[PDB]
Amino acid sequence: IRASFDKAEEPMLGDYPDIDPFPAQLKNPYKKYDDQQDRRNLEEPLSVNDDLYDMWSPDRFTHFKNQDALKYFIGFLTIFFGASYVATYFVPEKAAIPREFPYEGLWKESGGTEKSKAFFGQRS
Amino acid sequence: NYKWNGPLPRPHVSAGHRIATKFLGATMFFWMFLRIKEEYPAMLGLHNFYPP
Amino acid sequence: FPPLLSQEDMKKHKILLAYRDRCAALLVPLNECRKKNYYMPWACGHERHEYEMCEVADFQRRVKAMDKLKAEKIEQAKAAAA
Amino acid sequence: KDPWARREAWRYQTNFTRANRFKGAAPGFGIAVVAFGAYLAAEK
Amino acid sequence: AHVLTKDMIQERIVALLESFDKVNDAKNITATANLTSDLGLDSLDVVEVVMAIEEEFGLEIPDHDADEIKTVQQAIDYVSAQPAA
Amino acid sequence: LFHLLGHAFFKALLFMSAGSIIHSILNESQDIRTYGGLLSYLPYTYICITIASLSLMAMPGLTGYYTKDIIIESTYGSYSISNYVVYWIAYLSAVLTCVYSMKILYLTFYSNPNNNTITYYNAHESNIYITLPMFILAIFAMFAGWILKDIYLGVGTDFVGTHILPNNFSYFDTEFSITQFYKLLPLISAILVSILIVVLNEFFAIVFNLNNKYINTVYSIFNQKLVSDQILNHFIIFKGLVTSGN
Amino acid sequence: YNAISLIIILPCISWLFPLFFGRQLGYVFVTRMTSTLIIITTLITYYYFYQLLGNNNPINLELFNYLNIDYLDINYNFEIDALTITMLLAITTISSMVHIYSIGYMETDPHQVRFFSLLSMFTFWMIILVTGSNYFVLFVGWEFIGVTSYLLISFWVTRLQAM
Amino acid sequence: GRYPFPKDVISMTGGWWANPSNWKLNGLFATGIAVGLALWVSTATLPYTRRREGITSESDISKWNAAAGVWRERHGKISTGEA
Amino acid sequence: MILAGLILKLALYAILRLLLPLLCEAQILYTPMIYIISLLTIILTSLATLRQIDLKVIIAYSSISHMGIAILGVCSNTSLGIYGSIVLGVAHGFVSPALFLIVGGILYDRYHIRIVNYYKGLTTYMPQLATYIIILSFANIGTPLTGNFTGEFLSLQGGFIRNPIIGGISCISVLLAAIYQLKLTNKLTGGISSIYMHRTNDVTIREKFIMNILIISTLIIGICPQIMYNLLYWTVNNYIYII
Amino acid sequence: PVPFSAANKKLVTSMYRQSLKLARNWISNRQLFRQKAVEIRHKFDQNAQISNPRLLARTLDETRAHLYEFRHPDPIVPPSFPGGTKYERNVPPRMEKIMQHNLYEP
Ligand SMILES: CCCCCCCCCCCCCCCCCC(=O)OC[C@H](COP(=O)(O)OCCN)OC(=O)CCCCCCCCCCCCCCCCC
Ligand SMILES: CCCCCCCCCCCC(=O)OC[C@H](COP(=O)(O)OCC[N+](C)(C)C)OC(=O)CCCCCCCCCCC
Repeated sequence: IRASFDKAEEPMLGDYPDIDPFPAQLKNPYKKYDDQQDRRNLEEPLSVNDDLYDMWSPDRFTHFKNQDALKYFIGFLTIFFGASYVATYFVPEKAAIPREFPYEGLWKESGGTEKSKAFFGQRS
Repeated sequence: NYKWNGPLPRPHVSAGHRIATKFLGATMFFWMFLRIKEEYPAMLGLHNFYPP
Repeated sequence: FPPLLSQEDMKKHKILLAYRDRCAALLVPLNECRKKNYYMPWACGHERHEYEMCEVADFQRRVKAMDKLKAEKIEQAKAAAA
Repeated sequence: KDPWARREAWRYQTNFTRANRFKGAAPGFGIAVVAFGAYLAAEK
Repeated sequence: AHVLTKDMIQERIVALLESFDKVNDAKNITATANLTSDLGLDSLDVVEVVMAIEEEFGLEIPDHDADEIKTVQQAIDYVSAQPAA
Repeated sequence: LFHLLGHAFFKALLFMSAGSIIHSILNESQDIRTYGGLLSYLPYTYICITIASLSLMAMPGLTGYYTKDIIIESTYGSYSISNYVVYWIAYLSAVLTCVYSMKILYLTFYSNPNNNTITYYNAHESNIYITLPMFILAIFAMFAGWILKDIYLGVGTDFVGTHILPNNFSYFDTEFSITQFYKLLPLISAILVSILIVVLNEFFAIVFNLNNKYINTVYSIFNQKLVSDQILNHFIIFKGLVTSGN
Repeated sequence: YNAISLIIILPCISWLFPLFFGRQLGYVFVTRMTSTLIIITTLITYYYFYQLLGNNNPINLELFNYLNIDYLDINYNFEIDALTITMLLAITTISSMVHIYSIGYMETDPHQVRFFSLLSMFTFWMIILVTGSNYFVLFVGWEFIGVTSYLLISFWVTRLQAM
Repeated sequence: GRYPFPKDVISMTGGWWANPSNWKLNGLFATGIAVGLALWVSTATLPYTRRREGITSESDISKWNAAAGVWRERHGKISTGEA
Repeated sequence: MILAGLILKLALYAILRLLLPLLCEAQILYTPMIYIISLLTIILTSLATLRQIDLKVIIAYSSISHMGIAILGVCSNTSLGIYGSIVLGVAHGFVSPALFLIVGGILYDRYHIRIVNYYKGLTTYMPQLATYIIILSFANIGTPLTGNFTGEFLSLQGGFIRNPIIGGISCISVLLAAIYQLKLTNKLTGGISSIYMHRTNDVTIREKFIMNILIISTLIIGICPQIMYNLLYWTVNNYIYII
Repeated sequence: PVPFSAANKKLVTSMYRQSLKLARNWISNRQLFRQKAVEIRHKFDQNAQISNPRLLARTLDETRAHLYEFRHPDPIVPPSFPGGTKYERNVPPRMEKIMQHNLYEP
């Protein structure tokens, strides 16, 4: 009932007991269940939309809030590509010219025809 | 494990392990010294190839 | 630098596309000397110092070029204002 | 000030003192300086 | 490998509590000695004892049985039930 | 390709040194916070993993100098002007490469002990099947970068048949146009920060163990994989399962 | 002596025989079987690298046609280039050290017939990822190393987090 | 560890700790089959291997470039570089 | 088995035999409705597989997703897609009834209930069934050398000729067919052997004799898809209308 | 919420366990740890003279939130225990006879 999809299934159930969905992972492990593997007593009512709250369900972290976590991830993505873009204005220039090649730019060596000399050839 | 509260005894390694350590460390610092000596102007950045 | 090769000679010795310039003449004994040995670092040091030095002499004219090409940038920047 | 006073003795005894924690940090150094000195003097 | 026994657990917990300083005496310690009453420990000193018990054995325990181990024989019979060392 | 080659001989030795110091504990634990002083007890895996770490931080004699620093060099020598940014972008990573290798060399070998003491009584080494591959990979991770530096690096080496566009080829530029400062600076500051981490661990040690509320939110960000495992899991996987239930 | 089919087929032997004859041979024999065939794979590829330093021409082989329709043929072509032999002496050396390293590290592991099968298998579909001479065999090895990367790190099927 | 295991289940890769009593005998069969397979495959794939460079002559390639130029000339096809 | 291996490939045969050679001009106006419908069966029905409590229903929707790949190879009006859809029809008809022998064949004979939630830890007491779980699943996903990938590859390529944006979107099916099949495979294969489950027999001689036939007959097509080009090379041409 | 009793003791012993554990995983260098543990001890010893229920509950949930701030990303788990890495490597299979399903074979 916590999530917006669990709320959206209230009018379907008619005889279903409608229990509180709680993750199988955030139960403690030290209580001795029937199923130590999945943290579940033998006859325990499964939830509306169980397989998101299974042990085989996703990992479901519990340290940050997911909204905060979204802010911190996009914050690192912003602080990298903003700083690396601003730092292209503070770049120093090169001390050397680009090097050069003979034979009118090696136009003939990388393919080429006399009419076709524009597409092939570098730095005459 | 006689003295839980006492100081710990000196370890017993066998002969082969400790001579292997001495061989590997000797070859490491020796090879480092050779490659620093042979490439010292190149590895340091000396004799720049810029024109005067 | 040594003399530039002919048109055919680069095709004969199978020099890579980027290794063909006015300094490529010392390369065609160097790689062959490398093939005589097994590309080993202690062997064949003379000709690689030669090719290196030919290329240092090719680098200094590049630096002198790019030094020259900065002067008229300043000159046109002073002349376009006045 | 220390309820477990004599507990953390062996954290700092002669096995784990400041000199023995850095004892064999460079095991072949004292041999390699000698052999590199001999190679420096024998290359000429 | 290395397999513990009962007397090993015994000598480790006795030499454990002899290192601790808010005990009453180093001489009145038994297998059956109450940590709270016989050793003169507080509500909160016995928890630090349990913390050292679980650090020094490797094994970690929940709070469901952290108060269960009131006497020393109960701590030993606890720790010899776990195959971790 | 040369870094891909020498990198295998780094890493396999790093992994099978870490496996040897995990296997040499009664508990077989993996947190570095629970190893302590293992220098006098395990000298063989010490000397192997310090071959590994000095290779990994590109120290002058070893294969790491030949295989890692010249990629940092080629950022300055390229013809695109914007690739001077990736010099410092790739440089920062080398200083950061030193600061965890000193963490793993200090906190499991040099520091005060941290386990119970049984694991210090039963600390020993493994038979011959764990010793001998570490020996051979140590030899390779020392010598193979100088031996094979004339086939992949070299100077006019027609060995691989890759066909660089000669308008994009910048290796002849990045060997010579490097001044003394930009080549000296990685080697030097890699060494210097590698001493600073050990000294700041051993003498002062309050710098790394502050209880700032602000620095530790940052530590908890970078501990949890730059939160992104949470991001990928909650915003894509879990939303994917929910919209497959819709 | 082909020095390609001994590079290819020999870890194929090292995979196929630990599974087919696993229960018959047992773990003590598969420790030394799986290792030494990768050892001799490894010392064939150093020798081929030494020869390839002599002249720069590779050997390829050509096998049976996979499929041809219009404008399209796909064969099983395996070619050991310079770019191939670099990675080849990387992965054979690293693998042949790991096959020896996991004899003493796994000496109390039960299921190490499957584990040495799986190590030599991951070696084999790397061996045909690297040396294939079309983008198809580069897909073949690319997927079967993904299949092994399922089957390897989920070695303890009992553990939840490994699965 | 050496925990107990059920001996009734029959795997193919061996089970938990497969160490049958005649593994020296079966090792001989396994090495015989492995060496037979390796030698037979290594001799069978000998004529399928060729040498990369130098398998055809230069004159063939020059005249195939010539025939390419003939066929290209007859259809009136500009160079890709020609615009 | 006879439904999913034979009744489904019949309409793959009937879109060739009935439709394509007298509806030649009515299709090229109207193939980009077939691409809509085939894509959003691949996108939709291979995404509803994820949330399925029953174990036979998953292999049912797997059949839907592969038959939705196949009919965008037929309706390509190109030459690789026709042969790719035929090799899909001959290889899915091998790999899929083997999976129905795994789900309602073996496992329903042993435990008579087909809910997924009871079934974990199949390895510890049935090793030589967990092998048939894995190699037959990894044959269904479209790992190469199995004859499903030759068909998936050529049909995605033929549907990439005809309209490349629909082929680029439809290429995601390799992912979407891996997701549910490997999620099922690692739920069944791994974990501690379940509480609910007494240990029953190993997979018996007949339920291996079926399986190895349905596995070799995929692997031969996966190693050589040309063993049936001698039949099909006229019907690769008999259905193209690209003038 | 209540003075000296078992219901307050079980709570504050649980919180003291958590306050030592959430500094165990938090720093290295045991010297600094056993220092910090002595002053955490002094924080519990200093404020344990409260004689009303209300300011007791105020300091109680305030230190519950203070302990809730300094949580750690991965607590130090021993490996054979369910956060650890040795957890359930080879669980020994239970001894079971073969339950049969077919009259005919097998
Ligand atoms: C722009 C550049 C693009 C480059 C990439 C950009 C980033 C993309 C990142 C997302 C893609 C990642 C691949 C998607 C598959 C994710 C699979 C997965 O992560 O499964 C893991 C999950 C269990 O893993 P976990 O519990 O975390 O393990 C913890 C171990 N201690 O196992 C599970 O149980 C999960 C089962 C569900 C799997 C996910 C289902 C949704 C998949 C989304 C695909 C979207 C397809 C939409 C198609 C629309 C086309 C119009
Ligand atoms: C197991 C690891 C790989 C082992 C490799 C062993 C190589 C042995 C020598 C092969 C010689 C060869 O295949 O010859 C190839 C022959 C004929 O082709 P060709 O035109 O004469 O020659 C080709 C050379 N060209 C191109 C230069 C001219 O076609 C075949 O055989 C195909 C038979 C396929 C049968 C159906 C597949 C059955 C697989 C079922 C598995 C469960």
